[PDB]
Amino acid sequence: DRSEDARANAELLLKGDEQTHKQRMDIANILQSQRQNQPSGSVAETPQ
Amino acid sequence: DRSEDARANAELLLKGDEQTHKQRMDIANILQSQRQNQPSGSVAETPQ
Repeated sequence: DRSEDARANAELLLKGDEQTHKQRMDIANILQSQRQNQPSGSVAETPQ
Repeated sequence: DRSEDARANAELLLKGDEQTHKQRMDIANILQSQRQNQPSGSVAETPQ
């Protein structure tokens, strides 16, 4: 059991690992294009 | 087990380490360009 409990342990580390990356990369590109579009809106004007 | 539990221990330290940096650098540059664009919007006017 403790054996498989340790087994469940990397499970948590999976979500951790996996979804940490989720965060990381998601916001990354998010920021990126945001700024690209900022440059877009700097050449002219955002226009609401 | 406790051995591999210690093993899971740096796992947490990984996300910690890794994603701490995520934070750090992300917001860093975030702030940076924000300010660059502030200078952009200071020369003229943000224009909504």
